[PDB]
Amino acid sequence: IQRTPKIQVYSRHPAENGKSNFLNCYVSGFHPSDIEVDLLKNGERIEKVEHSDLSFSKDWSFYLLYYTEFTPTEKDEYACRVNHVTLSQPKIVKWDR
Amino acid sequence: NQVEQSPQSLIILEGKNCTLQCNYTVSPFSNLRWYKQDTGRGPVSLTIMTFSENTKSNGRYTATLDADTKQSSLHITASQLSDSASYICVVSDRGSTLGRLYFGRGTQLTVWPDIQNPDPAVYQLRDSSVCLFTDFDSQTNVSQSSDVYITDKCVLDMRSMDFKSNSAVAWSNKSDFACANAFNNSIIPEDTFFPS
Amino acid sequence: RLFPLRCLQISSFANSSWTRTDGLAWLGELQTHSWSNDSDTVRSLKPWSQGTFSDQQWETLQHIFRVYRSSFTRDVKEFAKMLRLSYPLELQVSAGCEVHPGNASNNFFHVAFQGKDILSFQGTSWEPTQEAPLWVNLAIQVLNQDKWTRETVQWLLNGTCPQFVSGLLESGKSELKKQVKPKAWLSRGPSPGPGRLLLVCHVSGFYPKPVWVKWMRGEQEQQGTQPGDILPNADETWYLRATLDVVAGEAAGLSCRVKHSSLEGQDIVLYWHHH
Amino acid sequence: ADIYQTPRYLVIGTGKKITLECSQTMGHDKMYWYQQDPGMELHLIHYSYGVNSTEKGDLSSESTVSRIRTEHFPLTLESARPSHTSQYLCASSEFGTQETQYFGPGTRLLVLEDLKNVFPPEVAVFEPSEAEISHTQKATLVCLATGFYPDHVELSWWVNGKEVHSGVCTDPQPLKEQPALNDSRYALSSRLRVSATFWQNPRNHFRCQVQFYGLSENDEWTQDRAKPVTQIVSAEAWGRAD
Repeated sequence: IQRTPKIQVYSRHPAENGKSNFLNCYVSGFHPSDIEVDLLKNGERIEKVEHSDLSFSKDWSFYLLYYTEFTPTEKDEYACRVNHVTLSQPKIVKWDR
Repeated sequence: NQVEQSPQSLIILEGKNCTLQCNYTVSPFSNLRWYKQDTGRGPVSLTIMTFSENTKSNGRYTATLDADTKQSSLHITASQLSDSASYICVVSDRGSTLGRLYFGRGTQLTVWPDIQNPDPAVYQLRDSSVCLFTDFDSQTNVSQSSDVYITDKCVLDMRSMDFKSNSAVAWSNKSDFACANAFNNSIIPEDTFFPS
Repeated sequence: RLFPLRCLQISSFANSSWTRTDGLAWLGELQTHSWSNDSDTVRSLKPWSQGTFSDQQWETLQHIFRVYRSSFTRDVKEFAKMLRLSYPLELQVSAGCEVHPGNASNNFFHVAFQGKDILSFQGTSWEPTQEAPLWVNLAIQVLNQDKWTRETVQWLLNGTCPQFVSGLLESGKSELKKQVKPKAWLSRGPSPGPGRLLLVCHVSGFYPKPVWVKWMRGEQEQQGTQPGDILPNADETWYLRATLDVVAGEAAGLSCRVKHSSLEGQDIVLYWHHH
Repeated sequence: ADIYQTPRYLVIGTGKKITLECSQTMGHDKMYWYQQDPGMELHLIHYSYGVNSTEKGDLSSESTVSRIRTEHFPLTLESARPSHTSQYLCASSEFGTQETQYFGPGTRLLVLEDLKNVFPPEVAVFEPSEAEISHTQKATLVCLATGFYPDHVELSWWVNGKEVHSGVCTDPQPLKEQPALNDSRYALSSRLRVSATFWQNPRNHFRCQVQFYGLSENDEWTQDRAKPVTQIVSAEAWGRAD
């Protein structure tokens, strides 16, 4: 428990309601390597999330990218929930369009 | 056991050469060594070698490693009675103290004397009841017996006159036990001296 | 342009029974290999990842790695006993080289314990980090006993790495030069006032990584530009986000100058507002 | 500067407490404890990297070690057992281009149900045969330890106050006086061979000495015969003119 994860949510293309897009959640600058990361449709966990390989930066801290393919509506709220030994309650960041 | 040795045991005459064998499956292999363990004592390291070696020497002892086939061998030259011992082959799996060592079961070597002037005889000794068989080449073998006790043969070295001899002892609590009859259960040379 | 090979290792021991070692390699910004705990071979990630090496050369190499991973693991568990360290442990290595024009090259091999530097390879030997703990000096002593490992690490860095990175450069030639144009647009975020506005200039989908974005008043560089982190896309392009805290409306009207490499000069400049 | 173990041999009752001492006056950091059942390879029971590190090899032994000074690494059995009977070997190692291992003289441990039948030796010396003196011009002397248990003994010859090695033979192993019995007694023989002169000259003194490893002042001896304790039993003879 040395460094606390920095979470940022974004998307590949300028979102236009009802078009096929990619949702990107990027977790960086954390330590140790044990981490657990979820992408949320409304409040429930998305099941077809795939991630990149765990890597680290020059200062020795870790970072990975989680992403899933989706289609936005005005209806839905989208989020990224991250769990780590440096925070006592899971942090949830909202997707701001 | 990932370390195997051969032969199990062997017997040589003094002044002769001999060769012993060690085979291993250890991986990673880093280094291998030969240990001489005299009877009742502690092992004494003779040679240690790596693949960066192919050959080592330490007096009359020379070891040679073949890392490809996973085999070492130990050559003793112009053997001596003091060579009789158990030789143990040990292999290490790291080139630091951070590694396991694997121990072979060891080969038993027995070196007998080259008696050139045999003079076989069985004498009686007194205390205030003991028979002594002595001076016989290593072709002879002494064997046990019920209320008579007979000891194995044993080499003796008078270092001053460069003279070596073999000897066995028999004694008995019994009444009529006599030297002419003592060593009858052993195959003694048919020219032995039975005095009085 | 310069393309260092970087081989990363991530080793994690929770107790003395549960442990994993995962690796990966980057040529420049592109990731070219990966190697997880459960697989006993090294996964290639580009058709040209084997560089110029033969299929038998590439094999004796994978073999060296295979023997290292397993041996590294036992040795750590065993240092733990000798140095009196308590689990969990976290070790990272970062080793590689960088081939320079006119046949030369430099290289490196640094390791880190619980996220701080502890040692590295220099010339012929292991060396401690400036300010590493006391115990580190014992580890170094024990590591330097192993003459064969030292010469292997040396052969690999001074000799094998440079030869491999040379091949990769002419075999992954056309991918290392590929250029991808970005698409940009402007929007308005949450208020930092009242009564002031937040200006956001998105720039998505460019490649390679090196880029340049600022907020402009014509030819005048309006510092107070807050450029975000250059973020990754799954398709190996990048995404930037440059902000400006401003009083409405001074501007409107303002500009965002995007200076990427393709765009061979005719870059994109956008004006407030068009959304 | 060497490496040492005490005691050479040890006989002890079951259930009691054994401590094998090992000592090292070289500089070495690493040490090991081996256990060598007869005819078998050296098995590793404990090792230590240095002061305060004490690890085990193998998942079995009930022995414990401690390392608080570099020079001492003593082995301990909390309650003895027949199963503990073995030879125990202690060793260290160094670097300054390859590792090298140095072994100690070891300890012979025998554990019994009760040492009610431990017995010291009875030594006798036997005088050279006349026929032997005339026929060969040499003279053989026979020493004879008999009736002792266990087979934990060291024999030696002393000529005119001083210990000798040349011309000596001793049984490598002692022979069972009543074989096919578990609690049987032992015997042991030794020779000494000298010149025709050396024996006949009557100012020459020949002494045979046997070191027995028996009981300590802490084992509870209750019996009409004398406590069978560690000791030296000896017998001697004088040069004989005619």
